[PDB]
Amino acid sequence: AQAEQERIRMLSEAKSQIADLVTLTASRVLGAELQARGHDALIAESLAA
Amino acid sequence: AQAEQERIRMLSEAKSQIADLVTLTASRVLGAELQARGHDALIAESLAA
Amino acid sequence: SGVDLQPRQVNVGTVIAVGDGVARLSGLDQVVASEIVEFPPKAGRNESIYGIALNLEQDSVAAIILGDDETIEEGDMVTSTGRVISVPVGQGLLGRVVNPLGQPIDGKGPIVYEKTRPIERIAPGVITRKSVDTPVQTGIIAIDALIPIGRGQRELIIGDRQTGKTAVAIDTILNQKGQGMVCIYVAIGQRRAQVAQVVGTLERFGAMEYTIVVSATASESAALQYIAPYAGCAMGEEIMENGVMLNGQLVKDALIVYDDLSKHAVAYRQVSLLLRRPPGREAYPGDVFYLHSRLLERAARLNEEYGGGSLTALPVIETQANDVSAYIPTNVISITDGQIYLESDLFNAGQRPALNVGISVSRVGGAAQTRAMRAVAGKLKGELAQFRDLAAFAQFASDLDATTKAQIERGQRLQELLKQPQYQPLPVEDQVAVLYAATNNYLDDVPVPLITKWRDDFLAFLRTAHPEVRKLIYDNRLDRKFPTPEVKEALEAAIKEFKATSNY
Amino acid sequence: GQRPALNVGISVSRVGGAAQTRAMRAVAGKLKGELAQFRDLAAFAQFASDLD
Amino acid sequence: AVDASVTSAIELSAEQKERITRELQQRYGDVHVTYHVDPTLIGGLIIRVGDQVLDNSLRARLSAIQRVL
Amino acid sequence: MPAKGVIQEIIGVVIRAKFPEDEVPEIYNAIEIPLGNGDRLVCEVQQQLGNGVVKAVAMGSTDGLRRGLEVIDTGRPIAVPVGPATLGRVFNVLGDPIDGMGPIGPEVERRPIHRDPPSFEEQNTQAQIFETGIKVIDLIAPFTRGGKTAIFGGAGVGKTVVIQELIANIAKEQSGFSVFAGVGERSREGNDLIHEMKEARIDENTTVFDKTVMVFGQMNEPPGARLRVGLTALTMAEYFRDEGRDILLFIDNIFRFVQAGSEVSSLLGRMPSQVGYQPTLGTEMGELQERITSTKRGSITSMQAVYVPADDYTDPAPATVFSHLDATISLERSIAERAIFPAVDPLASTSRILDPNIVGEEHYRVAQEVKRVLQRYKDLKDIIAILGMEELSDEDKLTVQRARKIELFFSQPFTVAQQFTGRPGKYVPVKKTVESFARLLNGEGDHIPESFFYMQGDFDDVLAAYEASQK
Amino acid sequence: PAKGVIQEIIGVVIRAKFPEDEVPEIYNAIEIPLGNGDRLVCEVQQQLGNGVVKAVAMGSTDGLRRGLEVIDTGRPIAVPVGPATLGRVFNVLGDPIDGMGPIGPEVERRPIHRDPPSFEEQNTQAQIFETGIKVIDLIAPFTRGGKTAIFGGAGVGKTVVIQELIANIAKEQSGFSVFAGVGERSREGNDLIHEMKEARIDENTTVFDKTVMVFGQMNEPPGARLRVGLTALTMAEYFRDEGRDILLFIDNIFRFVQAGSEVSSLLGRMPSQVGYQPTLGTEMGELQERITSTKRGSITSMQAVYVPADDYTDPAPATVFSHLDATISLERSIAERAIFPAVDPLASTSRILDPNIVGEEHYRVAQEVKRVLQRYKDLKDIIAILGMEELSDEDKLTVQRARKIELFFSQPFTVAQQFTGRPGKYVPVKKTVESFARLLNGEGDHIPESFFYMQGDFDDVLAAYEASQ
Ligand SMILES: Nc1ncnc2c1ncn2[C@@H]1O[C@H](COP(=O)(O)OP(=O)(O)OP(=O)(O)O)[C@@H](O)[C@H]1O
Ligand SMILES: Nc1ncnc2c1ncn2[C@@H]1O[C@H](COP(=O)(O)OP(=O)(O)O)[C@@H](O)[C@H]1O
Ligand SMILES: Nc1ncnc2c1ncn2[C@@H]1O[C@H](COP(=O)(O)OP(=O)(O)O)[C@@H](O)[C@H]1O
Ligand SMILES: [Mg+2]
Ligand SMILES: [Mg+2]
Ligand SMILES: [Mg+2]
Repeated sequence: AQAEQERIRMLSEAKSQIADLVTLTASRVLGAELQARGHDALIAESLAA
Repeated sequence: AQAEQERIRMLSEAKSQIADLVTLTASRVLGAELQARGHDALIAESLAA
Repeated sequence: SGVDLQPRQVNVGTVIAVGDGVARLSGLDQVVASEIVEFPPKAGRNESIYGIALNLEQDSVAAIILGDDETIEEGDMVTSTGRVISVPVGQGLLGRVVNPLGQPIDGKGPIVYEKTRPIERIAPGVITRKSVDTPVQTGIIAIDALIPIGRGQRELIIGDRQTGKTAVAIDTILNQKGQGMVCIYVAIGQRRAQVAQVVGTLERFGAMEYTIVVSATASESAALQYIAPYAGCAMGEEIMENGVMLNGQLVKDALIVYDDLSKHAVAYRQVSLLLRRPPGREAYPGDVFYLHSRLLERAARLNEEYGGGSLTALPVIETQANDVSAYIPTNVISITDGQIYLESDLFNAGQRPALNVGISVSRVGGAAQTRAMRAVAGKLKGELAQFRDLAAFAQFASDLDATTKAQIERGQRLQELLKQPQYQPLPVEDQVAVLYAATNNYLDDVPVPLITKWRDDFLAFLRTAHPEVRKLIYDNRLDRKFPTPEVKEALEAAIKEFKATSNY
Repeated sequence: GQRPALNVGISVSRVGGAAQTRAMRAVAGKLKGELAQFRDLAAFAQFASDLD
Repeated sequence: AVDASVTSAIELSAEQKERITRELQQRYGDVHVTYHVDPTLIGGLIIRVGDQVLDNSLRARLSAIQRVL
Repeated sequence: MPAKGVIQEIIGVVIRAKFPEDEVPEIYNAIEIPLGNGDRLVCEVQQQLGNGVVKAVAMGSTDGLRRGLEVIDTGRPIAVPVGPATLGRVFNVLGDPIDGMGPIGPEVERRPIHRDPPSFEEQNTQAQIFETGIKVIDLIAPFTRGGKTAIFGGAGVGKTVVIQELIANIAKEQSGFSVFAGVGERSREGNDLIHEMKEARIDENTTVFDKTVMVFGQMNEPPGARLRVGLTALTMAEYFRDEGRDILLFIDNIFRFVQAGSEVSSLLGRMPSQVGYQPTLGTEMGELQERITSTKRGSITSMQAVYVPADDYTDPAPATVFSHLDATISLERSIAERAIFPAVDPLASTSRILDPNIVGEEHYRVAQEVKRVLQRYKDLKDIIAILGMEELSDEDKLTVQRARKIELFFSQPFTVAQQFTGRPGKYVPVKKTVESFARLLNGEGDHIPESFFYMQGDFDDVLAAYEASQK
Repeated sequence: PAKGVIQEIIGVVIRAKFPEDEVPEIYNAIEIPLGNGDRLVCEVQQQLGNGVVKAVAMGSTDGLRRGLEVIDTGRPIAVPVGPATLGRVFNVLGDPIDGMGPIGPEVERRPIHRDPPSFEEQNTQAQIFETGIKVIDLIAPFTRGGKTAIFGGAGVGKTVVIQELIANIAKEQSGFSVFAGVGERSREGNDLIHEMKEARIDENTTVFDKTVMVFGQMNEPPGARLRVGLTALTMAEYFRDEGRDILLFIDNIFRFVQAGSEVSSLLGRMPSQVGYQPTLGTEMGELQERITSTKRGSITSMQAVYVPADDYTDPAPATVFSHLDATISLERSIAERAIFPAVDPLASTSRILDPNIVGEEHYRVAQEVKRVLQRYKDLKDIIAILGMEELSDEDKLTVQRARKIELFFSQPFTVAQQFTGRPGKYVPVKKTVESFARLLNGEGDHIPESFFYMQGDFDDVLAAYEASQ
């Protein structure tokens, strides 16, 4: 039963590391997009506050 | 051995790691534009590994 | 990604002085007196370290840091999130070891939950509560017979550094297997290896099917140890108010064990002294009695209007050289509805549970006992009191008379009856059967240095020859006149048969 | 009257035992042993020749 | 006023600087504003007026680690 | 609203608030902090620090407060309701009803917490015995009318049960009302087990609860609330005193009042005194106790429970109250464990009113002789521990038998003890108990064994039990 | 980098001002050039304001003025870790002090301030660790990979027990050992421990050849004593993390606590209890939680704890008590009675003293010995004034057995041949259990008490009694 619990823990760790390894899948893409798609003057208008 | 399969599945970028990250970046950074004024080269070079 | 244009004007301040887990936050106006300050991630740091804005001085906010303060530097920005400290509560906390912030630390995965309860709240009230009636069967015959604990009772376990306080608490937690009670074990200041050993003990006997562990180890910050018992108390409040499914029934009864409120008071004293608050006795802050009482008045027994649930508190206090007259021991003794005194002198003298029945008190009393235990425990308590009285003439005065020698010897047999091995709880039917055997002169022939063995073998007899007697006793343990002729027979008969077949 | 009131029972020397003249240690091992015997027999020095 | 600051990720020229300071007519007209280059914001804007911060940065929109993390 | 200030500092349960310099609140004034829920937090001023800044004790959580919050001064100290509207209700330190009943209306009189005690010339020196329903309390340490009486014991000896039993007895068998001050009241002892135990019918449709007032300064309250709850109950009882009625006041614990004072003084930054206690311990205790006096108009007569840790009577909490007592009832755990649940030790239980000129010559003679025979038995029980009673005795058998019979006869079943035992309660008049002990003292009880004296009323009940057994 | 200026010098606490954008971190290390080419490596503890930090000297700081420049290293105190640290003697800063050359730059440097192992890493596996000492192996058995401590006063044998443990177990380790001499007095340490560790040979390699030694001795200022334990723990954690078993001996943890107390007094913190730091519990947790054995590797810790005066209620030993798997208490009364392994059996406990872990007979024998000694302790007041004659026959037998047990716990040590003129004696745990079972059974009742003093197992007592005959 403890081995089954440890297997479930390893599955949860893999699920968490899927997002942890998705740090490079999102951060670099967002940086490149902000360098290219955002370009300059992409500050919108903070009229609400 | 079970975690090896999950790692191999997560190793694919566009299958389950790059598409979701690209969609989230499109939804958050701008008004739901996957490319907008760029991000074409970063679609396949997001992981850069 | 779910952002609503992000227009929130969060109030911010700057760290002007960070010391020993305490940071001065400079201008952080409109902050509530116990908010969570965020410390947003910065260069070289990808995580947020939360703090508790305790000291709201003029033009200064002194906040204790719930984590490592080494990464917090002077000039760092802090944002005053409007939320007070809250922890996840519900069904998903069962079987999980979490830190006082609710984050899981056993590595088994994220906590599944939908409700967050604040760790700080007012006690259930005045018209909310009800008289304590349902017993908490600890499985220890001495406690369950002489210092009973009921559902909704604050029973202190006070003792020396190594006397069995954690053992008593763990045995009590283990005994609530099919009793329909959710146990919570808050580890305050304990070493992480000891908490791991406690969790392993609970897993060995299957107690983690219904147990939540909220541990703040010694290496963690004093801020985490300070909110360590209030978290977990929130979980017990949610269990006693909303209920939780367990073995197919909606359990609304909780048993919370603060394994060190002495260490909790030490952590709060460290917090107060680092905040430069005025000291009191033994350098403790003035509001250290207000602290524990605020924690311990939340253990209630609600009436049927408010759910009928209950939260049972088992504070644990470690005294130095059996000095129960210190500040924190006197505070917790005054707050609690009963005390369990454990002595190292009794522990070394063979009395393994180390119950000091003479000074241990249960203010609930017979209301926290089954009617069978009430019937079979009054004579036991009276005889033990007589033995404690005239035990002075027992070491070297040997002549005495027939009456004094008989009372001394009966007290010795009853004291030997109360000795229990660790991790071997006794069911209430077994306890009342053994106490009926002892109190009705059925043990007057078997010598003293076999009594415990006798008890064990008798229970084995009742577990093999006559299980129906145990079932009969357990079925009618609640009637006012417990020793009915149906139950008095087949129990006296069982005792006589066992005494006949077994030479003792 | 024991003016050099050395409490031989509790006075110790953690080092310096090796830093002793071999003559002194050779003639003082027996002295220390017999002083220990005398201290052991101090409690028994209350009997009217019951131990001889 | 003295604590008012505007912080983006990209470096600013005078035109967008004065355009940003024009927007702050909501608080005190032409408020005393300091700018910081801070290239780690990954786009967006941070506006600190007095003791209040509007964090419109895309890093804040991504909330650092993704909610899935 | 005389003045409105702002909160400057929030340190635990201590609030520093800045007020206009010409409208600073007074020393014991009450200041209300309005919260965003329709309720308010009432703090009590304690000091005036410099120019318009006041330090106040919170009397509340202060977990919802921020700096700069509006604070409305009330101009006067905490005002609590007085009158028949408070009768049959449960209050807190602020006078707000904490029971399920509706809030007290604005037509009732509200009196300030802090009031000067009666003057020297108003003291009624005429000592009068207050009839309690307890045999041992009547005989050994009689209850003085208009005086202050204390109960001392460890934990679980029976102080709270005794207090609520006097409430029930003096409300049922007498017309005297009662006011209860749960200082540091445990939420199990106060929220239950006293409300339910005061649902005992008086005559047909009125319970003891309906004729009593309760003010619970609970344990989870901040130290200021537990400090001023006693004065709140005193203010509530002083209305009934001023009406000419002889009012009864039960302070359920004294050492918790001392602890609350010590915590309040430590939190305020005052210099510690003695073993870390407050410098104003004697003054605070005097301010509480001196309002409980017998005046020409009425009389507040009080019983105050005191818990001595272990056997230490030299701690500041029992030492500061000894000067204010007219009688002490010393509860013992040894007597309690001997199933004598009213575990009063007849020895070491004194009273100033136990004088032949006050309680009568017969009462004094009976009490003194009972104490003498019990003192003799205190040595004779040791003597007979090894040398059996039948072996040798020069009138020692008779005096041992009489002493055992009277120490069992001191035990009395309580009305509020039906939950613990099931035996119905008994009330004995002060005349009947002294008459019964006089009858039992010289013969007339030597033939009845020491089993019919266990839980009885007067000697007539013991007899009726004996000839009921011999049928 | 980030050059600042010294503002104040109070004791070993140096308050230095830095530029606003270059303030050192909380546990960052800052060097004062001090002249002559040798620096003083202070360690920051607090940040006070606009670039103002407070640091602990880690050195003499007795001849440096205000206004001196301070160079921020930008990183905490880094000490070398690896096989290069085996057979070497180090400082608080990781600088070798022996005659050997300096540690090369290729050796990995690790910060001395690391997070303790998490909850998932903890290893609860426990088994008997035989030491050869009767009272230790019977009453408070050692745990392999578990934390044990030897409390004691001043003149009791703490260092002698540590030396005997090293002489008994460090020749067979299957791993490495680390010795942290925190306030060790430098005579009974490197002058003696290092000399005896180079004399013990393990398969043509000395014990010292597989031992790291880090010495924050008593002569050092409070900062060196305050961080030397963490330095030694950082050096031991490398061998633990790579799977090697570690035998960790830290001598006088109380010296660590006292150094922390002196620093806190100089740091302006408000004291708690008897002049101790407010952060005593957190400091104890920071040092002690890094000592725990994990799943990757095991550390078998054996700490010594000094007790001020003889007060076991002092905050420092009291904080140590809850961090242990086995506790040994040394009493001055037993030591003055010449029972030099002066372990109090009633005040010494162990976690693995369980019939499932150590054995049914071992548990029964230990519990009966403790029960007999507790009965003796209860009857001490009777014996003191009335004498032995008033007791009952069973009580007389119990007291005689207890006196024989008290004398029998004394054992001659290999490192204690100078004090007692007897050869060192090693007694296995099985022989200890059998001998005490025979003593409790009734054998040896005819033997006088003096034949149980400084012996091995029961066979040695029998042989001595037959020789006397
Ligand atoms: N009934 C018992 N029978 C046998 N051994 C017991 C019993 N109760 C406790 N022990 C012993 O107590 C130890 C367990 O720790 P214990 O429960 O005494 O801790 P504690 O009193 O809470 O204090 P701390 O955690 O500070 O050491 C073990 O050595 C165990 O053998
Ligand atoms: N008159 C009585 N009859 C039976 N039991 C009593 C009586 N008085 C006290 N007790 C016992 O004492 C307990 C209540 O004690 P309590 O008065 O609350 O303690 P304290 O004196 O510390 O306030 C009850 O559980 C009950 O068992
Ligand atoms: N096993 C032993 N045999 C003989 N003498 C001992 C033993 N242990 C300690 N001693 C005595 O104790 C002294 C050493 O005490 P030590 O352990 O150095 O004190 P500390 O506790 O300060 O380290 C020695 O002088 C020695 O006489
Ligand atoms: Mg414990
Ligand atoms: Mg009470
Ligand atoms: Mg030493």
